Amino acid sequence: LVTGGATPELEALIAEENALRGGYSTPQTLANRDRCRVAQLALLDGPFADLGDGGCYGDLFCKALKTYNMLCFGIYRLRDAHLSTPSQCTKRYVITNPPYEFELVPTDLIFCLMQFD
Amino acid sequence: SVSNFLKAFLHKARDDVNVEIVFLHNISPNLELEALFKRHFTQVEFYQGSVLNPHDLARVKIESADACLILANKYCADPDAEDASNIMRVISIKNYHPKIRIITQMLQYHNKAHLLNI
Amino acid sequence: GTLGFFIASDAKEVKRAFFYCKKKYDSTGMFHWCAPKEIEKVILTRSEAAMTVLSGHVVVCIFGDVSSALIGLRNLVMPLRASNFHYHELKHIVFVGSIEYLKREWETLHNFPKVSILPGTPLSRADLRAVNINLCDMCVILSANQNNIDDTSLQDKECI
Amino acid sequence: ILTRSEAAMTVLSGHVVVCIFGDVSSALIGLRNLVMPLRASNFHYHELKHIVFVGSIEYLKREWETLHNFPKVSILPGTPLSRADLRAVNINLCDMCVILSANQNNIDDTSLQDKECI
Repeated sequence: LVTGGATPELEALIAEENALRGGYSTPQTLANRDRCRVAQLALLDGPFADLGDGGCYGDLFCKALKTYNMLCFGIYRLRDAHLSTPSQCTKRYVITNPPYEFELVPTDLIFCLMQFD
Repeated sequence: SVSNFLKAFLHKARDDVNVEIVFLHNISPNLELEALFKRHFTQVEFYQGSVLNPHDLARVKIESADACLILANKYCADPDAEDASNIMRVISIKNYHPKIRIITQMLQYHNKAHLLNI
Repeated sequence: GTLGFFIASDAKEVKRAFFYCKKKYDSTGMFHWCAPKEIEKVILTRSEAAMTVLSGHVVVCIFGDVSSALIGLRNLVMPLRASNFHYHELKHIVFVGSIEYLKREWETLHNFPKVSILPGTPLSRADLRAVNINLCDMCVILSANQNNIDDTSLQDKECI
Repeated sequence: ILTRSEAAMTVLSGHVVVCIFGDVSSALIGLRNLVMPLRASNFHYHELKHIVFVGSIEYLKREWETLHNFPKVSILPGTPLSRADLRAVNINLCDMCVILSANQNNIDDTSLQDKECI
């Protein structure tokens, strides 16, 4: 998840060569290029903007998976969006696997696993 | 350093401002330093601890202290190291209590801007 | 095929599955690759570094010297240079720090694309302005003297 | 002296490879009295084996200063702990592989002794 793919062939090549070396491009190489990626998307703007103020996160991941299979494993919430007084504190905190019952605020960043690319 | 500071601060020909003096360090002092402490036993005493730890600051009562004096190791390799150490001490003291005046020694010039960053 | 990797408060919800069944790339092409560069080719002076516009990039501030342990900067940039990221999506990497430490580390980094080196301490704000620190996606503060330093007070001064 | 590609192109069967761990600082082993018994006059020139020194190039240079008067000798820079170097020199197609450590008396700890050789 972190180093970006632990395929045996890769670790074998690293072990034998003791380093990494350049190589030509083949359809086999292009078959090693379609890994799933990880990113962060904004809930304020995007195709899911209408779902921005839809409290149930269950709804969020249900329609995400139905539309394009975007694995949403966590949310990134403003630390002052839980209150009512508008403040300039930009600091955000992470919530891991929110429940479906969990409420939602449009000012959110979603943790996304983009599909095979 | 403590001998020079005690001699300069505890000036006999100076009108008694009636100020307490408290120390704080993690290394045990010398016996003659304690002798000078008990000579001016009315206004001088010593303690053990680390200025970085908030609990140690709470022991010496920084929220009630008039000022915090920071001496420097002028005889120290890499002036930048002890300059950054003094800056970090200032950071800890200000974070524990933000309404206390601090007077600190310094070895280079850009570290003054570093201090201004607080 | 592989086990279903399950996230839950406890393994009971996890066991519910059984209980309630009812030359652009490298040799292997796994990461992007480039021809072996030269350090003097990638060293940027402050003027041209300011000239080179950077937006949505990564700035890695490194504290170190000639006598310091070697953090594996390579495996830091390896996930960044993953092949599934397109060439335009490759976030620019700018290592700002001492020239000696980066020189001792350049031998493992000449085979990577879009990587720049800025000699100069991170503590200087002029260098940060030159690399457009306000336009970077992430600034990573790293210290190579985490082990030579032993005193608690002397630890983490540069990072803070 | 050979490189990875140059060594790979050359064929080496029934030869001798000596993997040496050393640098400029390491003391001189004295490999001349190692190659000399193999270069005996009672061996026909075709029977003479090929000696390939795999290791750092400065140590092998200061040894070649005396080794240069022996036939069938080749050099190969690089760490003996690399699979590529051993495959290039045909480690399978060798009569002997000799592991040697130049830094044998400059380290006091027992665990650090004989690490690279093992």
